[PDB]
Amino acid sequence: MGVNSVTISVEGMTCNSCVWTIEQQIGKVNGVHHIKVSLEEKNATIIYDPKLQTPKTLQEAIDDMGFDAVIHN
Amino acid sequence: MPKHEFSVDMTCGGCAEAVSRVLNKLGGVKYDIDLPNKKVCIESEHSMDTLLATLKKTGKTVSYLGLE
Ligand SMILES: [Cu+2]
Repeated sequence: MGVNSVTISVEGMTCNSCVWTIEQQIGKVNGVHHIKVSLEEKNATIIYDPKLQTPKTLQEAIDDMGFDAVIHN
Repeated sequence: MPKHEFSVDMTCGGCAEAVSRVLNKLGGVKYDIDLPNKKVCIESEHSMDTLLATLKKTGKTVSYLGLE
């Protein structure tokens, strides 16, 4: 119990505000604790709670858009 | 044919391109994007409210703005 974390190579995100769309859609999935996205290194980092979130649930929240997300911590 | 016009907050080309993959979840849809005008112009036998809800999966200000 306590903070869990993972990295997801969002290979469809890089420009200006695909980046911002992640922080909108992730930040309202109750179990998230801290989101970070890297636009030139083309990846997405997050700290989350294990009672309320999972790496599988992160891959569902990117699938609300159209970005080429693969788990890679 | 039901050519309907919708406008969505395309602050980015990736932020826009997402509309293609969510409309492909419905599949039975025809659509064409204008990145400067911020428009997606659609025709499907599915309802305007199905299309609007599907676009709003992409996390933005989306407004239905009438007919061509
Ligand atoms: Cu972008």
